[PDB]
Order: sequence, then C-alpha cells, then structure tokens
Amino acid sequence: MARMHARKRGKSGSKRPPRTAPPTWVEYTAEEVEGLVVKLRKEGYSAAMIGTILRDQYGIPSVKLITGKKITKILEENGLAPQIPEDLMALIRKAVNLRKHLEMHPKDRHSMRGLQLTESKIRRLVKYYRRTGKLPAKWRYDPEQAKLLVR
Amino acid sequence: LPKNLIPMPKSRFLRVKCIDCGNEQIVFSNPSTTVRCLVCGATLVEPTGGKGILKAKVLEVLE
Amino acid sequence: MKRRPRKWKKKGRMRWKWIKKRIRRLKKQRRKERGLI
Amino acid sequence: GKKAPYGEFAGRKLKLKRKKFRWSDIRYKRRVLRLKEKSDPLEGAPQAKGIVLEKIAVEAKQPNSAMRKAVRVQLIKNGKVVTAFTPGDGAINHIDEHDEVIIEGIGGPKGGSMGDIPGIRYKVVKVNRVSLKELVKGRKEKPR
Amino acid sequence: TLLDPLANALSHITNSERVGKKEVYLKPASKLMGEVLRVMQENGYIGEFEFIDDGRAGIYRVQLIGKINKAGAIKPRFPVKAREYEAWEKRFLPAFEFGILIVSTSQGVMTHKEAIEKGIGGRLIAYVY
RNA sequence: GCCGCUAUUAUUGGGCCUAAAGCGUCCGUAGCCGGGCCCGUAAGUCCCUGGCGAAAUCCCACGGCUCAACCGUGGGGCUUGCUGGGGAUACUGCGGGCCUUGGGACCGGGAGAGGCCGGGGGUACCCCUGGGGUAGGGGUGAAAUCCUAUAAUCCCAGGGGGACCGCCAGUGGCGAAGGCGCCCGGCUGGAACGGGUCCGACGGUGAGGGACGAAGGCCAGGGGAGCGAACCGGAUUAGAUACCCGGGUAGUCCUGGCUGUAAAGGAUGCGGGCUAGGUGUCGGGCGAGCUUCGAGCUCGCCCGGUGCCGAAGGGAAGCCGUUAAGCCCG
Ligand SMILES: [Mg+2]
Ligand SMILES: [Mg+2]
Ligand SMILES: [Mg+2]
Ligand SMILES: [Mg+2]
Ligand SMILES: [Mg+2]
Ligand SMILES: [Zn+2]
Repeated sequence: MARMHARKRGKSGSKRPPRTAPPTWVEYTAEEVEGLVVKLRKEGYSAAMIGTILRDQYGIPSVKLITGKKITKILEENGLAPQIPEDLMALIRKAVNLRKHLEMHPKDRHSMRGLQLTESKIRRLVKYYRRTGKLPAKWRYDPEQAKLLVR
Repeated sequence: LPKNLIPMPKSRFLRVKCIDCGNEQIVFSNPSTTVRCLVCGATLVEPTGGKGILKAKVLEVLE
Repeated sequence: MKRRPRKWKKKGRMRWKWIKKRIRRLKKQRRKERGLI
Repeated sequence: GKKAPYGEFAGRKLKLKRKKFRWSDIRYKRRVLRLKEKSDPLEGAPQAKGIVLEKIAVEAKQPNSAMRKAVRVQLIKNGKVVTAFTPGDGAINHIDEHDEVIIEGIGGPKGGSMGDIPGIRYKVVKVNRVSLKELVKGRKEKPR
Repeated sequence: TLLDPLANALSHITNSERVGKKEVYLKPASKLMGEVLRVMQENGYIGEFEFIDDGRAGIYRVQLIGKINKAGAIKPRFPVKAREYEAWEKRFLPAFEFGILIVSTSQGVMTHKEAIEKGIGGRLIAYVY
C-alpha cells in the first residue's frame, strides 16, 4: 500500500479470520483485558503497540472480539486517550525531525520531497479529523507550533 | 475457492512453557516484539522477519 | 518551442535543428529592429 | 482511459470540452468568426460584376500543357482586382476590354481553384449582359 | 480506485462467460448485486447464487449456465419514465424483447418488463442479454 | 450557403506505441468519481392528480371546394417547461450510527549505485626536480604541422596538481522522473515482506497553482590536469568555412543563484476489477532436503518487482498479450 506517492501494489498486511465469537483458548475476560490496556498505556505504549503486545505476549487476538470495544475507546473511557490522534502525531514527529535534518542539510532535496509528502499526508488527515471532530475546526498544521507540540 | 477465498492467516497462536518457571503461556508465532515470560522475564520467542525463533517450548501446543 | 516529430523527419525536409536556428536568427533580427532600432 | 467526464453531474465540463475542440474544427471556426466574409472580394455573394482590365493566359500546372485564357477584372462593389477564367473556345475573342462581365465561382473543392488552373477562383458567365456560352456557340451576338 | 462493485461483477460474469467458466466469485457483495442476480436467475441467465460470508462485505458464488452474451451496468444510472423503455431497449439490446434491462424502482429492483406492467419507472442500472 | 454525407467534434458514438495527439515528473486547491451494513429524511428520481405552457404550424381520421393541394370538425402532439397537492423510497443526496476489505499509522528482521555531509584511499594522466641514455618522437590512408640536440621519446627516484572511481557490473538494484557505482562513519527519505497491531473510507483524479528537473548557457567568485566549441596552423580536395592531424579559448570541476529546456522515449497519463499460463531473475517470507553447519547450496510455495515466450483475445499491421496496445469502472 505504497499507493499514495509510490503506486506500488504492496499487499503485506493482516488476515483476520471471520470470527463472530471469541476463541475458546483465550484465558482473559473483557475486564482484565481492559486493565491490561490501561496498564500498558501507563507504561507509555501507543494503541498499536498495545495490541501488538497483547497479541504476542498475552495471546489476545482482537481486543475488539474480546471486549466488544476498541483500544482507543477503552483509553478515552479511562481518560488516557491521546489529545491528538496517534497517526497524525507520528507524522508530525517525523516532519519535525526532518525539518531539523534539512536545516543542517539544505541540498538533500530527496529527503525534502519526503517531507513534502509527509506534510501532504498530515494535511489530508487534518482535513478528515476536522470534519469528524477529533480536532477543532481551527486546527492547522504549522512546523513551529508542531515543534512546540512534540516538545 | 482455494487460497484467496476468505484469506486466512498462516500464523498460529501457540502455547509454550518456559524452562525456568514452567508456566504455560499463549503467544504468537510471528511476533513483532521479543516475548517475555510474565513471571520470569525470560524470552520465549525472539523476533525475526517472519516466524519468530522459539526458545523455551519443550512442552508445546498450537491452536 | 513547440515542436513536431513529423518535422524531425527528413523525407522531404531540411534538418529541424537548423530550421529552428534559422527561425531564431530571424526572430532576433526582428526583435532587434523592433525595440531599439 | 475511459473518456473525460462520464458522470451524471458532469454535464458542465463535458459541454466545455466539446466546445474547446469544436474550435479545432476549422469549418466551425470559419463559420463563426466569419473569415470568408472578411477575406472575400465578392463579399459573400454568388456572383459579381466587374470591368475587364486585361486579357491574359495561364499555364496549366505540370503534366498538362496549355494556356488557359483569363481576364483581370476590377470588381465594382469594392474596386478589387480578381482574375477570372473564360470557359469556351473563342471566349477570349468574344470578350473585349472595358467590358462589363459577370463573375461566378469556378467550382472547385473549397470554393476554390479547379483542375489544372492553379490559382483562378472565378468564372466569367455574362459579357455585357449576354451569356458567354451563347456567344461561344454563336447565338446572341454581343451588344458592344 | 474501487467504484461500482456492480459493474465489476457484471464485467467479470461477461468475461467468464466468454471463456466458458462455470462459476464466478463476486467479492465486494451488495444487496444490489444480490437483487440483480435474483433477477438474472428469474429470467434465466444464470443458475444458482449463494452468499458466502467472510468478515468483510461478503462474497457471492455464482453458477452460470451459458446464457449470457453481454451483461453490463448502465452506469449513469439513468432516470427512465414508464414510456421510454423502448428507446433504452433500442440502445442496449438487440431485439425487441430479447434481453433484460434491470431497473431500480421505488417498488424494488425489477426488469423493465415488470416495470411496464406495473406502470412505474425508475433508474436503469444494468442490462443483460 | 445550410443540413446530410461526417463515428471529419463522437452523450448516444472517435481516437492519442509506430499515422494528428499522454503535460518532463510529481504534489495538491476547486470540480468530478467514490467501498459495505443499519436507521431516518424525502432534495433529486418515479407514479397519480390539479392549474398553465395562445392560435397558426405538425400527425391522424372525417367532411367541403371534381379529387388533391387548400379549408373546416374532432382527436393527438409541440412549446426547455413552470407550478399546486398526494403517494412510493430501490438508487443518488443530506443527517446519524456500525464495519473493515481500499488507503494511512506502527512494529519487526532484512534489501538497495536513494540523497546530504565529513574523512580516507586507488590507479591513470600532466607539470617540476634529479639520474640515465642519445636521435628521434609523434601522428596518418600517406604525410606534414608540432616536440626534440637548452638533450626529447624511453627508463628510474622524488614532489606537486586537478579531474575521475575501471574489472566485479548483470534485460541486476534504488529512485516521481531527471538520475544514482571506490571505501568508512554520521544524518536522512521511500518502498517490499511478515503482521488475528492501530485508525476507521481518511480514497482517486486534478482545472488553476506549486516543487523537482540531463546537458548546455548566463551572473558573481574560485579552480583549471585531461578533453575541448570558437579560433589558429598542417593536410585532403576541383573546392573543403568540414571529416583526419597538432594546438587551443570558453566550458567541463567547486560555491551560491538564474535559466526550466531534451528522441526528458516504455515515443505507451494515473487509479481499480476481470480474462490460460510457462520460464527466468531481484527482494522478503514459509516449508522441505543437503551441507565444509556459512548472512551457505538446491527444490517447491506466497507476496511484491523486473524480463523473455506464449494460446485465447486484440489490432492496419508491426506487434501487444495478467508489467495489455483486451473487457469494465472513473
Ligand atoms: Mg477534420
Ligand atoms: Mg479518428
Ligand atoms: Mg506521432
Ligand atoms: Mg399551439
Ligand atoms: Mg509475442
Ligand atoms: Zn518462564
């Protein structure tokens, strides 16, 4: 899914099997699963990393299957969900680090293009999240404000 | 009908026990993180590009 | 310039590079006698 | 790819593109900008009247060998000189100078030249109010 | 990107019929694909269709019987009053009652024949002959 | 002259590798196109009905001038339609909610001449110095210009200089394209694979607009070995403003800017689905076997790239042919 700026037909990904009900081999209930989610967010892990750890260590496939809820739903219930969304945050951190690189390296135009594409993605997601309310309407990407944000 | 209808995982969840504590623990065969025993801190599977390399499963199951 | 591969062919033609160069010399003369002399 | 706008709510851009490429149609362009009317000495007419200035002859293109007779003619509505071909065999002898002559199109593909006559667009039809065909076939002698 | 699973389904059927396949699979299923297949079964162009269910939008397994020459979507889903089917037939079909134009109406998804006998128009979405 | 002919304006219904024609490449604003389920609304849409859309003109029948044309009676149509209500709700739209297949984020082990910056090297070439050794060297189709007896070419030991990174090196790889090859370190971009990770349609295309963009050229400042437009000489030739030879300025290199062109070519715009495959090769993964137990070798399978061939199919043909120039959706 290099699509969107590279147009390679990559198919790497997950293959969730159709599951109307949770697996019987699973030990944990919805409640303790939620507790683990909250524990790991306090340990400082993003939701993606939380699902990864619960898949690899605790053998939990699809917190959604188990609890009926999503990880970010659990986080916002326990008052721990991130202020701005994670994917946007990640892009912004990338862009800031790259801004720094490019100030010390002005002739790296290929990395400059990578920055341009990164900020394009940012703008797209900002548009969508303004439209859906996950950001204020007046929110807008800016490099310096984003630097303060990350920091 | 075969191999693209209902694309199904090749990975498996599998039950292992550590050599040190002996606690049975479910894990994933294709981990992105080094999996540690919940009791001892022992690595049960070390991550790779694909199927993780398994330590400490001498009594094993797979679901 | 806008160019034409058709013009780049040579079946009944002079070479396009040189046609082009002639055109540009003419244009230069005209520009020259237009604005200042 | 599949052509431009095919959507149900794309009629605007569709109309626009068809107009854009009608202007690549040269017939439409001539009709709509009225280029013929601007460059025509006959001023959009099927016929015209003119004064014969001189009688001349024109060489057929390449393969044919002949001297097609003609006349330089000054048209009255605008004072403009055009050359007209005199069909027939002794037509150029039936025609004289300072004579009033009627000027049709010669036929020809794009309202233009015809046959082995390279650059003549017009025919003589009447001479001092008498048809050149009848003058040539002998009947209906000329007034002046 | 993906746009109109229905057109994709119909083109798949068309190409598979050209090559003599007995069964096709239509992957981004829809209630509309299902209604169109219901109609195509009833008018005898396909055989038997069944909805397979994944966790995704679902698949249709469709057993053919060699009775399709051209099946396609009328994609500008054209509004059609109850007295214009003659013209749309002449555009999309080869003879006077040969194939079937599928029409979405307020009273369901129907053929233009049933629409005519009900005196109701709608929107054209597909043809099959 | 208009229509037709003309599918030579193409909504129906055209084409863009080689015939006219894919922007050099990318990014993105409007616009247009938009995955699946549920609920609602009922704006488009459909049905029914009220009021209007003059008459003439058009179609039809019937009547009157002998028939007809013409005229009248009546039925219908025409006017792009507009409007008042009622009903339906599949599709579209609008609103709300759910989803995860498309896309984005993340993680992991790998790959790669992706880029930038620094350092360290490799021959080769040219100049200077010193030693040797004397009579030619060079170049050509053949010669000459030129260098050389102040010691040349050749050989040897040192020093300096600027460019450039051979063989390995491939229908190889990376990159949007342009383009990118000595090694080492640092910063950095993007992709593939694996993934019961997260988000939850966030997507496509993109008018206009912006960014990048070979060589060459220009401004300024440096550097300048080799090559070398212009120029200068030697030949050749009927001529020779050239091809050949000897030199040689700009330039080629660096810094910062402008220029913004190319057979910038896959002469093939981008996305998505379908339509036999075979055989290579790169990368990742899986499974087996072998092993000198090697980031190893061989076989098979999956994904993604890159090639050849090829039935059907397509096409004017050449040729294309699951990396379409095929069918469909934009
Ligand atoms: Mg034409
Ligand atoms: Mg054509
Ligand atoms: Mg061409
Ligand atoms: Mg009327
Ligand atoms: Mg072939
Ligand atoms: Zn343990």
